Amino acid sequence: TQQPIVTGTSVISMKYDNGVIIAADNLGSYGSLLRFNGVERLIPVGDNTVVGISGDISDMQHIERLLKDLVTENAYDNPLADAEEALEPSYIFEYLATVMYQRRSKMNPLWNAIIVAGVQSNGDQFLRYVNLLGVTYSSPTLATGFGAHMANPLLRKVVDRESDIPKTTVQVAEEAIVNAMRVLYYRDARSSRNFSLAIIDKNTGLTFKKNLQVENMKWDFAK
Amino acid sequence: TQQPIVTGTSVISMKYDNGVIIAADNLGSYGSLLRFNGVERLIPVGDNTVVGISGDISDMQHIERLLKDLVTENAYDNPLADAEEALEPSYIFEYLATVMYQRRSKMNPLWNAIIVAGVQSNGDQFLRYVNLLGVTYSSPTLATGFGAHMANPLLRKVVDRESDIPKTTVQVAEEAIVNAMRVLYYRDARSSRNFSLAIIDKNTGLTFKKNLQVENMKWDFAKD
Amino acid sequence: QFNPYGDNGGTILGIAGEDFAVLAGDTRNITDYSINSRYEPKVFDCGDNIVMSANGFAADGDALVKRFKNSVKWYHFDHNDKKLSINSAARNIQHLLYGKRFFPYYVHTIIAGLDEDGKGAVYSFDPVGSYEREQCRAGGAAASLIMPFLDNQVNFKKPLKYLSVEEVIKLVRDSFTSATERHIQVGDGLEILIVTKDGVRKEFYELKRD
Amino acid sequence: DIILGIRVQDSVILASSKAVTRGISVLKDSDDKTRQLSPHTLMSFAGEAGDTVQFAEYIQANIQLYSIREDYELSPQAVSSFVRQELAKSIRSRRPYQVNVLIGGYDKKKNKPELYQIDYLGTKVELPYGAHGYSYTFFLLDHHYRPDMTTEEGLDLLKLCVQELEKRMPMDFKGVIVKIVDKDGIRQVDD
Amino acid sequence: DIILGIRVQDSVILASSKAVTRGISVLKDDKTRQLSPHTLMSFAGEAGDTVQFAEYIQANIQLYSIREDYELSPQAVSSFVRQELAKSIRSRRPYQVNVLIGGYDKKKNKPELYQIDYLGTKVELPYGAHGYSYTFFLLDHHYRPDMTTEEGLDLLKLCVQELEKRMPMDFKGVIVKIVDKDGIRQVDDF
Amino acid sequence: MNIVPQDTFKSQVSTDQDKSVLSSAVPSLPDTLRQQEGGAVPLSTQLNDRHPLESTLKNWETTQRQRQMEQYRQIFGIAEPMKRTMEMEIVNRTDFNPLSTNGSIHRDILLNKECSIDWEDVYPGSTMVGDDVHSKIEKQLGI
Amino acid sequence: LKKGEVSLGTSIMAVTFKDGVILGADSRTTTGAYIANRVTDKLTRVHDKIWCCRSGSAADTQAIADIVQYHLELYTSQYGTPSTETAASVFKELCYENKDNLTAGIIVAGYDDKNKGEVYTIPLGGSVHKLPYAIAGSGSTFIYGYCDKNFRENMSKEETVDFIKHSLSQAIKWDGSSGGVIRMVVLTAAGVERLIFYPDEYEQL
Amino acid sequence: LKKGEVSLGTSIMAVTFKDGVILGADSRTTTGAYIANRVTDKLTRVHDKIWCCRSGSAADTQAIADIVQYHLELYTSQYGTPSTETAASVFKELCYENKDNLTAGIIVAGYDDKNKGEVYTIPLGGSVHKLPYAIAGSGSTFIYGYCDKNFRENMSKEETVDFIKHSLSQAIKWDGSSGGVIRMVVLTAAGVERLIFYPDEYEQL
Amino acid sequence: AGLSFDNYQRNNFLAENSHTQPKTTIVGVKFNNGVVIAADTRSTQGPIVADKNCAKLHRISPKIWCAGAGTAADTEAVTQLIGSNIELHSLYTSREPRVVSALQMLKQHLFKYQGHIGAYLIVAGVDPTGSHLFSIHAHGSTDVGYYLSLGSGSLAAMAVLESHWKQDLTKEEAIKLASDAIQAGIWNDLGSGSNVDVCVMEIGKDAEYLRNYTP
Amino acid sequence: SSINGGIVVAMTGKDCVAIACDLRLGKFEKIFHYGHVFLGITGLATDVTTLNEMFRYKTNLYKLKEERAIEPETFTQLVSSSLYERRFGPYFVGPVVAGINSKSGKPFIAGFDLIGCIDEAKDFIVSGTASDQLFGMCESLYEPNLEPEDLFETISQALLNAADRDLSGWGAVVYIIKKDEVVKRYLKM
Repeated sequence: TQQPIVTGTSVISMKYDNGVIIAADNLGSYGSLLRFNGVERLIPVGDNTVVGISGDISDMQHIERLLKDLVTENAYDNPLADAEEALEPSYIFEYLATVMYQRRSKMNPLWNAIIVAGVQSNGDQFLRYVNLLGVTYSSPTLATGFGAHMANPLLRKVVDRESDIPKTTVQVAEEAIVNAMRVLYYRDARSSRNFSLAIIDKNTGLTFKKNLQVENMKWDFAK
Repeated sequence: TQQPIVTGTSVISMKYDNGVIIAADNLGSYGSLLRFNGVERLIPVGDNTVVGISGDISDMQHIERLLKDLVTENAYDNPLADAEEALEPSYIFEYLATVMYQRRSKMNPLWNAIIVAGVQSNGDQFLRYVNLLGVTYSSPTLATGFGAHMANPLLRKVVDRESDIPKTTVQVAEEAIVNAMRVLYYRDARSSRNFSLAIIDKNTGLTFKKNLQVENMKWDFAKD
Repeated sequence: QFNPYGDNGGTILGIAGEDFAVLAGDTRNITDYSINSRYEPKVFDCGDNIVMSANGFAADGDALVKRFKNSVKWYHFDHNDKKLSINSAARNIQHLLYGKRFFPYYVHTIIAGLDEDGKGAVYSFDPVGSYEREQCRAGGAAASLIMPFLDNQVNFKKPLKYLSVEEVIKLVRDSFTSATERHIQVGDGLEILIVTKDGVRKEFYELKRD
Repeated sequence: DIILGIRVQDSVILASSKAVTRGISVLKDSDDKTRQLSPHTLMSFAGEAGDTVQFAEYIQANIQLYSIREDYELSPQAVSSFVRQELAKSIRSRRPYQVNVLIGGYDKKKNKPELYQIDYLGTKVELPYGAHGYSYTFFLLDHHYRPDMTTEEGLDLLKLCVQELEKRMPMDFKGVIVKIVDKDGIRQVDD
Repeated sequence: DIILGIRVQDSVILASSKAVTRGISVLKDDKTRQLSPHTLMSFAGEAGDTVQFAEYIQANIQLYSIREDYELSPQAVSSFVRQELAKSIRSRRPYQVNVLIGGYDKKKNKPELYQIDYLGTKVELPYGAHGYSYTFFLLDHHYRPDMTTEEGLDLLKLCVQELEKRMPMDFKGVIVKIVDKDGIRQVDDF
Repeated sequence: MNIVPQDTFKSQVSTDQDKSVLSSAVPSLPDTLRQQEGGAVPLSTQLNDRHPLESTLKNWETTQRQRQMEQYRQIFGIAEPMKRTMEMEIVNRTDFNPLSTNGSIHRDILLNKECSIDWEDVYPGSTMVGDDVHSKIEKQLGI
Repeated sequence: LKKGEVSLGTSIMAVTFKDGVILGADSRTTTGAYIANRVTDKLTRVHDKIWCCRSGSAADTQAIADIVQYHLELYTSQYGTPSTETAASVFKELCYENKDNLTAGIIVAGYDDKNKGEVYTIPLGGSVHKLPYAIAGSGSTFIYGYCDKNFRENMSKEETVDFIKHSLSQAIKWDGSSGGVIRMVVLTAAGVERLIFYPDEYEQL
Repeated sequence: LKKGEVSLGTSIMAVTFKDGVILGADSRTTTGAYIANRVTDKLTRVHDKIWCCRSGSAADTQAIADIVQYHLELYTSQYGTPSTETAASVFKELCYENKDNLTAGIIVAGYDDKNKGEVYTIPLGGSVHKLPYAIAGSGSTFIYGYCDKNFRENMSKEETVDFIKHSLSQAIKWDGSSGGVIRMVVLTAAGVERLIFYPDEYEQL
Repeated sequence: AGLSFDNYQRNNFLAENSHTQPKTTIVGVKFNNGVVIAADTRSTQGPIVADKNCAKLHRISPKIWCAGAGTAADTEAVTQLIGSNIELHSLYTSREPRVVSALQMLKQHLFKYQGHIGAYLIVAGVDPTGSHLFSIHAHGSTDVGYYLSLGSGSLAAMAVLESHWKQDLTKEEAIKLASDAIQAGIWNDLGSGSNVDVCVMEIGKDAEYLRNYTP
Repeated sequence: SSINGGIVVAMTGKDCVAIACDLRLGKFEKIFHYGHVFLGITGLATDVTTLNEMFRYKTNLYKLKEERAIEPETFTQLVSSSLYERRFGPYFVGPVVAGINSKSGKPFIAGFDLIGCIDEAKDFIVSGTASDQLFGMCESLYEPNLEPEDLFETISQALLNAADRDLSGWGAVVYIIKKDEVVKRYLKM
């Protein structure tokens, strides 16, 4: 589009020793009106990849259609679609980044910011970011929008460099992600209390948690 | 001010054989929001004058304060300011028109349209109009805003010339003004179903009816 | 109106030696006040002993490097796996840049390698394709801090010809350390690619802010 | 760019100035504001750089093609009408460019000289006089013109116009090239 | 409006264009005012404001000369002019004005030339000019501090010949005045 | 009851609006030499291109004091503003110090600015004409 | 939004209930402050039991609705009665693919024997959302709270009628661009029912 | 508003009840999408039993409120406890006379022995309106209908508290500039009572 | 008198004719018996680091301190003017200055200039009435907070403060929390760096100014 | 007649300072002194002359009242307040103050923005149009605690290198300032 209308706020993601964790809230805001509650902004693509999208919701649904078409075309007509011929996170990100840059060059961008998180077939963690301009980068911690200014400084406390990844368990990473989501719900006016989270682990696979709520909120210091 | 914020829609008035009639609806709207309902936009100044104001509501209240100040100043050390030294519609209109033009020339106008209606002490009808630019004029029927485009055609069929005035009774004029108010409620989006009406007669003297509702509305043909 | 450009704020440096070339860059990717990543390489091995860097708007630089690598692949396919020389690569990059004359890439490009005589060579490109061969070229933010530091310790007119590769690496590291100290956009790491007759070698050095 | 045209009893006289494009020191001996359309039809042009020369050469090529095809020379009236059509067609789908054209010919069939002026929008006017560029000369031409003037008198009138114009030019007015079109063809005046 | 000035070893030579006034046909030196018996001022710029400023300066300097029975130095006159010019535009949109001040200091027995631009920047110069689109090449090549008055006039004549080659015939000419130990003279014949 | 100063622009202009510097030769025209403004400052140039905050800053204290006087009149009566204005007028009238511009102690006591500092105090804010005691004497006495 | 065009300032509601769905709207069309049409039928039928209401540009939504009705006639000629989801998908595709040139918003209500009554909303931009109830238009902003406090799942027909009547009466009361009569269409298995309510009835609620 | 100034995107309510008046608000201050203050006290005390809430420019409203409190202290030193009408008149005069330079809107709630609790509203522009109850702010637009359906005269204290809680909870739910806790002040003949309700309370209503 | 408007037209004219006119993390945290203010020490003239050790904590009065962002000259001038006024008022009243008095002076001064003085401040202090923390905006609006952040690195600092703040904090806990917020601003924001400066104001004690608390 | 812009560099030594400015060779110098305090101003020339005159005025009055010369820190505060007085009409200048305190003997340098914000440096100050290239040269060449001869060589080399990298009649004026002796030198390139 040329201007977003219905939007989502932020997606935050982190690497730990055996996988990745990604999270995003369930809200589509219509300007300053919190219009739609119940928007799933984490899209699982297969059993090894999750894509988080922020920004325009219609463009996000278009991207979801593209991902579904990609999955369906993977199985046409390989009988090993569930086997070693399954889609890798790098393939999905390469396709999405090419689309985003091509549409930027067409002066008709998809007003979104996208994080791809997953585990490669050899067990490596994949975490990448691409926006409406086609700018791509990777880091042990990633965030979009307000999270990029608030959630990232918290998560970089846990994982500050690549050598901290093997030292970080899934429990610590999930706790950090949940605390960052609570901070975002504290200080973001377009945020929601309800959010979804996804863990991708090279051993246990994909765990997708829905209807997660921010809890243990300190409001008692009124006076 | 520089831009109106809360506004009223329209005031309609006409002369009949023995007096004047003026009416306006009770609504103060905030943009497209119909925010304030119980707003009185007809102000009686003395026993023989009514001022109807449309437009900015804050400026209307300022004008109400000015009218009250004028009434109190008239009675200052004036034992005769009840019958002989009372205010007249021409005095009030001249003062208001002077104020409006002076504030136009100051590039700080009062965003209002004003109709003064009443009866002079000699029995003559008075009905005149002044707006935010200081433009003044008189006619046997007057209206502001949307009424000026819709109420005037209905009213000019009853009183078309100066010679039609002696032929118009109070009943006919009041019925015509009620019908014009109903048409305005039909076709004005910023209008209200509630309105106030004022009759100034050289014999009875004044009749200020409040809480009048548009009645007898044809909506049934919407079945088709 | 939609603005298709951006700025990511890097710093690159290319130096041509007697029988080697060096291309180095800082590894921090930022969006105008925030750190997107502390390790994001911008100097790439393109094959046939050619190293390339396109600093500026990151999407444009990635696109240019992608197109150049694909063109080199087709060049190997169509010419019996012939080695692409550095001057031919410079001409290819000039055409790639000028092909977008009316919608230019927002990048500054430097390539490095060895010429047909085995001597080090560095080429610098303007955003619409104008290019030239240079001994030393600094590009991006803090170039005005890096060039005087190099000129203070090298006579480009110890002469640069007789310098060894390790001395050049140390001098580049010192200049980048000083620039990191004085500039807010420089830091978090430095990556150096060295091209010699044996190929391309990679070195990494941590800078301030971790 | 200044162009002048004067039609007399037996010929047409056209005067044109040099270019001096933009701060470029050029020493040359040629007329870049005149194209010979046919042995008895000449064209002078003044306007925006690039576009005007392209248009003039396109017109010249078309007229040369007609002359080769028919083994016959178009009259000045037909040439001027074709030029007007092409000029109106050029700006059909683009922003108009500044151009003014003087066409001077000698109709052999009618045995008489003719002069036309076409402006940038495509307005063609048959005139005994004509000028474009610097903006008084109309008053002097109206005061000192006769339809039955000879060539010498026309040249003297042109010299008077040049002398009047030179006193307002910023002293960079070099030699104005003057050409004559008549029954013997086209020639250039040395003076 | 073009003004020129050259300082030779014992004199100051100031040249000013005769007259250009919009599109009025006039026949008739309006761009010079004698500030002091040994100090002359040439100005060029916007019509109206510049003449007001020059006459104001002249009135002030004449008042000083009357009050003190003494002639203010060229340096002090230049400083006063700079102060007044800076003060005039402190609360209004600036106007185009350029001033050359030429004098002969009696105490030091030396010619002096100053140039002041529209913002109030004063510079002491051996030669100066304003209003021409340069001529500084000829001045740089053909100027020496120890030149006599005749050599300065020759250099000025060469500069004027250079000027009157890309200007129309509407450029009537230039009036030349000389300030030296005897006061102010007008170069009539030459 | 104003807060920001209002009605600051001039509604009319004239060439003799400044009665202090009127020319003796032509009384309807101002005297440019004794103005000492630079000699090239028409009055019309002062009607355009001003800073939007200059008028607010110049008239701020007067506006606040007028609001205070209006409040006193509303709450106390006419006598309170009458007395405050009378005191201020008496203090201002009986001070004539041509060699200094600093305000008096008593004025600051009446204005409740005994221990208050503003940029006007920090920055209180050469010529051949009209920089003498006699000009101030004439202005003060209306000679 | 092109200058001089006609905009659909309205109050639109669609509520799912126990036996089916109900779609309701007001009947006012305004150009500026002038009521250009005092009596308007805003309930557009694209199939026998698939209805819609429109917002945004009137011309764009009319063209889109015509194309959708044509598409559903082709589908019916081939495969029979479509589902509400199919009509919603066609509406979404039309609105999204042209969003750079047209300003359209749609509320779709439908009934079929499989899904048993559904509501979809496509706001400006082209995204689609499926909801148990939906409100749209300029006058909807004033009843976001009230509806959120008074909606129950599996209400009876009369309760749904009363809920829609109350909510639209409040929206009419507060929004200038809304007024006139209330129109409602009830889509169930028993057929299609039409209801109209007059100002003298709902203004007393 | 001025460029870079701080705006007041609040949700303000004031309800008259049998024993007096209750004034309530949320506690969010924003700078666009960023919440600069999770817990701000929007209930301004102008006198002992005369309180107000503000909207528009924050600096202008603070200056106006300070001047009004100064005015009421001056009035009290002379004649004693002022009526709510007098405070409303002073607010109105300040807002109207400066409306060309200051953006300000006020809701005034007061109690006094003569009038037994009153509510006045002064929207942008400077007009004054005396109401049985008032709502203002960005979130108020979403609860115009609900309040109109749920207000009764002469309610008890608990009923009024519940009504304000429900209305402000909906306003917080729908408006993005309305925030965490609900603060209320009850003004009666007994005194001044302060109440606060937390999100875990009202979000489950 | 006061700030001058001379050469405004001249400067605008120069700007129109192509003449270029030549041209931080702060936190405040209250604890159980006082208040702490902390700041980074990096001073940059654009992207160039002008000074690696810059003192940004300024003293309104011995026990009332402040830090600022925005236009540096405006911040310093307003702080110094209000400090002079506070000192004179304290001498006049023979009493310790109150933080609310400084808040009123700053608010009225900034409102007088209608936002043209670009001073954004955090002001902390202790007086005989207790401990106080305030934020002050350029246009004249003020707010009260238990913990506040300011500058370009204010979002990271606010995240850290929201993570680890409680009602009852000791002096050491508050100092550590403020230092951690400043460190987050230093690491994650390009405008903040170098060292941390702290000032602790405790009820009943002298103000403790710790420059380069963590280097 | 065009003298706008320029470059001024100030450096601290062991117990000395150096302040240098560009020049056009061949009377308009951008360095002034008011006793033992030196001020170099870059930018608009009219503002430079005005500021020099104002500061000569104020320091003459200060010495007449105090009966002693003004110290570099007090002069820095004075320059700051004077620049801030013109808050909305500021001079288009960058000033630099250098000197040695008469009592303590400590060297002092500082720079200013156009409205008087003070930047007190311990190593060097660069003012000028570019302030990015000569800044890098000074950063590469500067070393702390240099002797006056070493400091003079360093600052002169910085000026020469700046002059070479982007003319014809370029010159420089250098001041080497000690507690008892001040040396003024010209560089003709």
